Amino acid sequence: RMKQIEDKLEEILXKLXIEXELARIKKLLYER
Amino acid sequence: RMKQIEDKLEEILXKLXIEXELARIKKLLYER
Amino acid sequence: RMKQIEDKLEEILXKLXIEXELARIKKLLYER
Amino acid sequence: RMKQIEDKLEEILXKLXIEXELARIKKLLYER
Repeated sequence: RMKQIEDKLEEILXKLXIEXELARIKKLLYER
Repeated sequence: RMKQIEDKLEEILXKLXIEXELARIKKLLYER
Repeated sequence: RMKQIEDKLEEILXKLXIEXELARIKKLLYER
Repeated sequence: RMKQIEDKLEEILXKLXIEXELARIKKLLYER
């Protein structure tokens, strides 16, 4: 169970590569 | 404490559906 | 310690109200 | 497992400094 919690944290820390998206959104804004 | 931690992790992985706003922001930028 | 972990999850789930910011960023884009 | 979980939570609360991109996105939008 403690392992499963660790796994879910690793998936969130996966999910937060959001910060890919934000870099791309920033680039689009510089151009437009 | 373990059950409450598991509950919070699932709610965070809820909160990250952020991916609503970001999808809309990306669409708006494609169109501009 | 398990309590401290729960506390940090609650702070992150604080931090993610990011999704305030994203709603505001979306609104600015609709206007510009 | 407890130490590794604590390590991941601090790294996530690192990853959320996202608040780089979002600050820049907000500034760009104010100027447009």
